[PDB]
Amino acid sequence: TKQVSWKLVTQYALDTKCEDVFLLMGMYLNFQEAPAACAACAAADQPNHFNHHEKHYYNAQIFADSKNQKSICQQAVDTVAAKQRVDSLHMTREEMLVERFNFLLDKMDLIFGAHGNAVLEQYMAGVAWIHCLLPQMDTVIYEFLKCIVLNIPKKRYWLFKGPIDSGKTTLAAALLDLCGGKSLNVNMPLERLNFELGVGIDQFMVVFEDVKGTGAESRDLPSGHGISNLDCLRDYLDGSVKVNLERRTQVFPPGIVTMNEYSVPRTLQARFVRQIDFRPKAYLRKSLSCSEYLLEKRILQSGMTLLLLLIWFRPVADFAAAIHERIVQWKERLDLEISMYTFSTMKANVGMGAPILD
Amino acid sequence: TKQVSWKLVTQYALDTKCEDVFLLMGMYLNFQEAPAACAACAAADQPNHFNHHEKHYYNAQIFADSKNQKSICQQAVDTVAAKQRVDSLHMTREEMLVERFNFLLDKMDLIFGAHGNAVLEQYMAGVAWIHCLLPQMDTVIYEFLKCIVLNIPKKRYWLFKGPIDSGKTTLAAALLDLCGGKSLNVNMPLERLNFELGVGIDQFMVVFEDVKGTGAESRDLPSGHGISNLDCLRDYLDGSVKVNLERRTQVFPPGIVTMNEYSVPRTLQARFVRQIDFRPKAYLRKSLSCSEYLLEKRILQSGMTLLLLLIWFRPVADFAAAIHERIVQWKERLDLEISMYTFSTMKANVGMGAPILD
Amino acid sequence: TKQVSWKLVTQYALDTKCEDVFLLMGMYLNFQEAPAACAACAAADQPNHFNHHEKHYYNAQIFADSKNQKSICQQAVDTVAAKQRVDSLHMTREEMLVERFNFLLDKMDLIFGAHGNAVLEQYMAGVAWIHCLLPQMDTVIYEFLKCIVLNIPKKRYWLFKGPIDSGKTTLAAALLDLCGGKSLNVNMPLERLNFELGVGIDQFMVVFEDVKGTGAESRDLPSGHGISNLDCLRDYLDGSVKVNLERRTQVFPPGIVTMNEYSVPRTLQARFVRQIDFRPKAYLRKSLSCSEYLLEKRILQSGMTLLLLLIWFRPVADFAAAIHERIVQWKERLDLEISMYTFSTMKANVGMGAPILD
Amino acid sequence: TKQVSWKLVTQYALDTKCEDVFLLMGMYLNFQEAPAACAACAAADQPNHFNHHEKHYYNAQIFADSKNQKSICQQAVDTVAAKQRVDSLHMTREEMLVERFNFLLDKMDLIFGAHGNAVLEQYMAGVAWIHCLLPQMDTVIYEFLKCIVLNIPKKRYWLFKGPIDSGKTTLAAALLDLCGGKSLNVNMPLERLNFELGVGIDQFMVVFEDVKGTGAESRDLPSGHGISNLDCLRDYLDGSVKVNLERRTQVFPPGIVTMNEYSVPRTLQARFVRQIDFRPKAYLRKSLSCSEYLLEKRILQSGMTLLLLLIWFRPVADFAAAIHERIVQWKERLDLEISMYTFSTMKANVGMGAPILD
Amino acid sequence: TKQVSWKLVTQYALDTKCEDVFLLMGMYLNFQEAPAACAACAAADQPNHFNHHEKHYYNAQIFADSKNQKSICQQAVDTVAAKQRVDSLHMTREEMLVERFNFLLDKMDLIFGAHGNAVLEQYMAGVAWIHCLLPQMDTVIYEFLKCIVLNIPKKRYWLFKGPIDSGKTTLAAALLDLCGGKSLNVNMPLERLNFELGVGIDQFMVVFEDVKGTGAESRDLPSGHGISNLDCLRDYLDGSVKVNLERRTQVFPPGIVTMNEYSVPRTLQARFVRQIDFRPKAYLRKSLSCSEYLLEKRILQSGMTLLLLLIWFRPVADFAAAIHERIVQWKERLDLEISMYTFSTMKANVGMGAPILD
Ligand SMILES: c1ccc(Oc2ncccc2-c2nc3ccncc3s2)cc1
Ligand SMILES: c1ccc(Oc2ncccc2-c2nc3ccncc3s2)cc1
Ligand SMILES: c1ccc(Oc2ncccc2-c2nc3ccncc3s2)cc1
Ligand SMILES: c1ccc(Oc2ncccc2-c2nc3ccncc3s2)cc1
Ligand SMILES: c1ccc(Oc2ncccc2-c2nc3ccncc3s2)cc1
Ligand SMILES: [Zn+2]
Ligand SMILES: [Zn+2]
Ligand SMILES: [Zn+2]
Ligand SMILES: [Zn+2]
Ligand SMILES: [Zn+2]
Repeated sequence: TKQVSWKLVTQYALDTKCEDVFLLMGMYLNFQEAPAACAACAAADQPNHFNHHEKHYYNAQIFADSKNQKSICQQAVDTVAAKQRVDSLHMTREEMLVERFNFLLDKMDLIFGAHGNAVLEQYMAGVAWIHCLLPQMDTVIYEFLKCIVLNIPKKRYWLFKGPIDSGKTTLAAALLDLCGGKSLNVNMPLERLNFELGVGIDQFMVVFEDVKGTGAESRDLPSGHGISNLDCLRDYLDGSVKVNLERRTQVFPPGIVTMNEYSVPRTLQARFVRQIDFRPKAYLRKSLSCSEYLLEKRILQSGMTLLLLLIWFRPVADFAAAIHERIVQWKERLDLEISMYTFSTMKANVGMGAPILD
Repeated sequence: TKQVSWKLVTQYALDTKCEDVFLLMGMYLNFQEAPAACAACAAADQPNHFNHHEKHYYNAQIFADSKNQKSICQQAVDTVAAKQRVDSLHMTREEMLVERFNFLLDKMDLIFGAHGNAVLEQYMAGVAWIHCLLPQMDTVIYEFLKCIVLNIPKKRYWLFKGPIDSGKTTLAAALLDLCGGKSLNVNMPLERLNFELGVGIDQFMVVFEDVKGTGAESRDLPSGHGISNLDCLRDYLDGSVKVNLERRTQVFPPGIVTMNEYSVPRTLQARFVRQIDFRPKAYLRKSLSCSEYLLEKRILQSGMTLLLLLIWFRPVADFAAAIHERIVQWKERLDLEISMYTFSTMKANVGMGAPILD
Repeated sequence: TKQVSWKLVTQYALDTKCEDVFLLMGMYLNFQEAPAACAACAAADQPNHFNHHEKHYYNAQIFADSKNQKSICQQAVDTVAAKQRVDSLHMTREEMLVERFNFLLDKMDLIFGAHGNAVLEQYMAGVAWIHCLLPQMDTVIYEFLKCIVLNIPKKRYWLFKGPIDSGKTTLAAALLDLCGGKSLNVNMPLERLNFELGVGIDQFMVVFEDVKGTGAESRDLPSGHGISNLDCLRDYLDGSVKVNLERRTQVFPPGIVTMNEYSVPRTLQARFVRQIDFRPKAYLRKSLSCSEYLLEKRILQSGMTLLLLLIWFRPVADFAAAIHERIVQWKERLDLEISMYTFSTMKANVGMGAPILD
Repeated sequence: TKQVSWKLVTQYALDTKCEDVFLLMGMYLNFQEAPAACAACAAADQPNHFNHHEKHYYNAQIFADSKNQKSICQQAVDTVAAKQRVDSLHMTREEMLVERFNFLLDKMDLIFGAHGNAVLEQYMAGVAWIHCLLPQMDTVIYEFLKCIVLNIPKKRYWLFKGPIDSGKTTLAAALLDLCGGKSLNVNMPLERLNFELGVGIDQFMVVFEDVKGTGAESRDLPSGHGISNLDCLRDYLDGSVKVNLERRTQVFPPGIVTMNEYSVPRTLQARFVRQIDFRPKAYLRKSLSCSEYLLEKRILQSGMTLLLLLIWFRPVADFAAAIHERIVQWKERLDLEISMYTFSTMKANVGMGAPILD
Repeated sequence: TKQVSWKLVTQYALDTKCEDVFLLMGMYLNFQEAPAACAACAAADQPNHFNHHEKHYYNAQIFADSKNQKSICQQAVDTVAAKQRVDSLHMTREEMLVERFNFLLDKMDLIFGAHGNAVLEQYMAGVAWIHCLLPQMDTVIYEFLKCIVLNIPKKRYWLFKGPIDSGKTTLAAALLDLCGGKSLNVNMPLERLNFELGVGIDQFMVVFEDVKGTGAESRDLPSGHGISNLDCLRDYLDGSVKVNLERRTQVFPPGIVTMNEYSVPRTLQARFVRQIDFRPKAYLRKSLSCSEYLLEKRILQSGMTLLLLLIWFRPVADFAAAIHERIVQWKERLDLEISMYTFSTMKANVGMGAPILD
């Protein structure tokens, strides 16, 4: 009998950055049918499927007859975690952000392409709104990325502080996506916290989302163990030394802490290089109600939007040389659909609390 | 010696959407006896058995001699979870509702068919009662389905609020079945909650059934951690971002929250696009007591009844093209047994608190 | 077919002191490509890769085709833990410190070498600052190392006591790195403590980092179970007998306890042979702000810096004979870049709170 | 291909009483190199290595190529636990103490031999100090050993009661080592206690080290669940019946309970056949400060010292016939280095709080 | 190569009623040496070894070379648990007591035989003391055995109530041994209790040893959850129905409950068919102090002593026909060493608080 090439199954896992055994099992199996008569190949909308179907068709036919499908898939997913551990130690943080930028760019190529469905002018309308949320937003995003790549101790955490629906969550969400980090919850007690800080292992950045304080109940704010728990994690936030995470020994990743208006202890405040104070501007919310497509299509919280922001505002030099061809081609695509004159118009419509696109 | 085709066992699992190793083991084994002399084949009431017996008879004879039955079955059930992960990412939410609609329709074909036992006029009597429970109920159900398919953030949760035996539970039950979601319990403390929110992984929708509040004990209402727990799950309900579920990383599924008359916090209230206030109407309960067959046959809480409601009221265009032939044939079946004139009569009998069928 | 030499995979694990299955899996796999056309070989910056690529190229080609990659890697990592248990019993504590010194020295050879990026004069600037933090710092570090090697009961624990940003943490961090120990947390309750003291198994030294007391809340100090927990661990700290650790039976390793200004019980105070009282000197902090490169490059907390301190100040006799050639060559490298005259100048700039390097 | 003799790996485990899989893996592996060119063989200081290297050289060469090293080692360690269970039932308690005495004697042969480093006159200086700690100390140690071998119910527990640094801990430590028992902690709550009493399975004796009471906080004594927990363990201490230990069903082993000056309940006091009241004598501590080598070399708490005490004081008849040749030869070794006249001088120096050796 | 007969290893496990994998591993291994030159065979004191050595010598030689020793032993121990489950359902309770009686009798044959060490007149001295503890003690023991065999609901529990050192514990211990039951602890909270009641699965009888009450602290009695926990276990004690034990579904075994003088609730008191009130008689304790050999040799708490009591007092008819030959021969052995005249003398010495044997 024939024998499955585990190495080739493993190749696909690597090529698609598959961290899911089950997803790899069903994804590989869909490759057993003939590509010449394949509808998902004809549709050309799942690159993880149409770019790989011809390469894995015979191997997937063998795989379909295996008694050992999960075991083959476990080794593959394990090779992915292995490749990840290698890079977390071998790769420079700039090399890691380029790798992330390519991910968003591949996704962008697809959804804004021939077989995609997303509308670029809608995302550009989003870029405008985002650029209206803070003064020098292009520099605000750029300084954050630099902050994360450099990852300098006591100078790698940004605190987002504002009330509900003031942009803080959305910016944190969008920045987390742009970097490709993970979101943490520190409102649980010290006991369960150690396994939750483990979600930080081999991560480029992290966002401690919606950190809650105490005694602020008199202000319609929930009491939580967040600020106290974070106050303890001095070694984590500072990143002067390597911490001992459980779920590895490494410098805890840099990122963002988001919270409502709670009192920050003197000690926890000293842990932030930067504090942005988000406040609700009536014009921003009115415009969004008038531009419903943004919320409906989850555009604002997207890293693609923030990559698009940066592609629009920054020269090719402001990006890594390994991705100059990509940026350059995306700059021409933007030029086609939008001009600096019409981009300022978009922002003007935001100030007027009016629909961003006319 | 002969060797079992795991692929063919796996095929059956897929074909019947089997998520149970034990059920697949006993189901496959029943196929070892000769179909020509099979009583369950002659009875033709278990489609999962009579549609598959001829295809798996020789393989099941081999399977019956295997030392590795659970392992063969585990791979099959695993292929099912795999196929599920693939779709949760690849399939459109409309494609997922059609897949569900076909499930209810296959069940309907059977129980209302030659070998079935359920009485269609009894289910139609149920459709009437359901249509009497709310103004524009056809549009109420239709708007919910659209809500779920579109799955728009801050605009994907419906709150059902009413006292005991006022229709809220039954509608939620029936809608949950129609969509094929799961039911959750948030009255437990924050600690056990995380594994319970895991019941949400790869689900089309969810119903947080019987959410309890506090201090309402003075009103014969039980105290519970429900409303507070839900108040914390802002990121879950809104679905603006991907949450981290444990039992996957995904947008938490949309659905319904059901509760008795408890005070809803300003923050938890802002999470609902729609709030339906169920109140006990004497005529509805009297009619049901007069129509005992509905409760006895679990007709009201059935998605089949709500599919039947929609087949009765909506034109073929209001359904997906992939299921037009099915709807069309079911429309002719309804025409045979019921007329618009007699359907209004059914509703008239409900208003009179009288037996729905005469 | 060909068969992987597990012994050779195991060899690499030993040679690189790999305690990580995943890291060994991805590290071995990177050896499958041809060394002659290998970019990581041409770059010559990952010694764990370029020193081993030619030796493991054919074996890694076989490994790449294995179905048993994790199992092969588990045996290797297990041989490492085995080799560690052997030494913890067979090796003299001086032999263990030399082994550690070689580790820092190999790292130093690389980062200060042809393919390295670190700047030696920056680390030397760090040596200066460190030597300004305490009187007779060379003798302070030297006495600690002797303390650890000798590991004499009731005379093997040093207590670092000072406020935030006074050098205590940094010295403890740097000394921990120089020895190659682990850091512990005793602020958790007695229950979870036993598994945390397990982090001490087969360790040369340990640092109980940031031990918290009680009632000192009136002084902006957090309440913690640290001092009480440590007060109980008399048998641990003294090291007169073998304790029973869980995660082995051994003398608990010696080291440091660091704490803010909290009251030390009479009994816990008797457990320390030495107590250094760190106090914030304005000139030290001003100079560091003026020398940002130190903090940015994590130089102060490095054992490499403290090895460099000792290489600068101590004659070849003050080190073990097994590493005389290394010390001697590093002494010539330092002579080239720095003189005693310019080293005193560096210290003079520290006293002036001025940039250490001119 | 060649095949490893598991039986021979198992033999080595038995021969060295190896209860550690990892230690056996690294210990066996060190035997793969040629004994003729082996430095650890030439050094002749690790009997577990030099006595076995020639016997396991070829088998270790095979072992080095095995894919199944941990499994081979697990069976070996399991044979050790098996051999232990056999003896705990088959061996007489005198046979078990001889087996222990041989262990200390083999260790003594080595460290006081050609390749050893320990100084016998230093240990003899220790014997003196120990003999000064209690009247008729030779008879005190002898009566304890008899107590343990006979293991008579309600007459097998000795309570050591004294303040910090009064000899109680050291005697308990030394006696525990002489017998080869284990140390227990009963200051934890009843819940975790059952698994901790499991440390007692197949043990010759146990020491409940540093048992704490309550309300004695007014006397600078820590509150603990020790005395109460022990008060419950009537069936354990008495040893009239077989208890049900969890980690076996057996009589709980006899031994010592050590505590500071806390009130002993009437019921817990009735459980002790003997109570020795240790009190700090200024001369004993002064002499020890003057003889630093004792503390530094962990001589006092050693069973070797107490075996040496007994070899010095007791005639060959006072020991088991199976070890008469060993005792006799050790008696000649002592005669060479020490006389009764100079031993009394050592004790005289203790009374004077002066260095024991002149 | 040769292959081990697992069936024969399994045979030995059955033959010796081995419930311990490790004990079976070391016990089987001791059979590898030649019986003709075997010292344990020549000694003839371990029947589990000398009766089986010749039968398992060749198989044990094969076993010694196995890689699969624990697995072979696990199947054997499993066959024992299997044989036990079979009997718990198939065997009559009289058949189970005979099986137990044979166990004590085999042990008696050995220790009172040619190679034994126990002195029969010492055990007979014990029989006397035991017969002095209660009026009609032969009938008291006999009625208990009948009680246990019949196992009639609400009429199968005996409550032993008395203070410390009044005979209650010793009688319960001795009766538990005679029946071959297990001892339980109900002083723990309801949570851990369910796994502890699991110790009752496939048991002939159980003793809830030292059950503690509350509020009796004013009487130097410890507070405990015993009496309350037992009060809940109505279905357990009564044995009218089958309970659901966890560690099986069966009637919970009958036995004894022992407690100090605590108040028994009306409901818990109704659960006892019999209550014996043990009180300290000065003559009984004085005699025991005068007969130290009894306590030292654990004679009183032995089932062998109570079997010996019954062999002395009861005619052959009072025992099961399957063991008449054994009883008859033991009756002749007793006749040889003791007469009714000298047995009454023994009892007379007990009343006088004098040494039982003259
Ligand atoms: C409904 C509910 C909420 C809405 O607002 C938003 N929803 C989703 C994401 C962001 C926003 C807003 N961001 C800002 C930032 C600054 N000033 C005001 C706002 S509002 C809009 C409609
Ligand atoms: C016994 C117990 C309960 C009953 O009522 C029901 N039982 C089962 C399901 C639903 C209902 C009702 N729904 C409504 C909705 C609106 N007004 C009144 C009702 S009563 C009927 C009989
Ligand atoms: C910002 C934040 C903190 C800073 O100080 C430091 N940071 C990192 C590591 C060490 C220090 C200091 N060590 C000492 C020792 C003695 N006197 C004063 C100091 S300050 C400097 C800038
Ligand atoms: C430092 C710290 C403690 C010291 O004492 C000791 N250390 C280690 C072990 C034992 C002792 C002592 N044993 C006794 C017994 C009776 N009277 C006095 C003592 S002191 C000595 C120096
Ligand atoms: C020491 C400690 C205790 C002792 O008594 C005992 N020891 C062990 C087992 C039983 C007893 C006793 N049983 C009874 C029964 C009735 N009256 C008095 C007693 S005394 C004897 C010595
Ligand atoms: Zn395709
Ligand atoms: Zn059939
Ligand atoms: Zn290379
Ligand atoms: Zn050697
Ligand atoms: Zn024998």
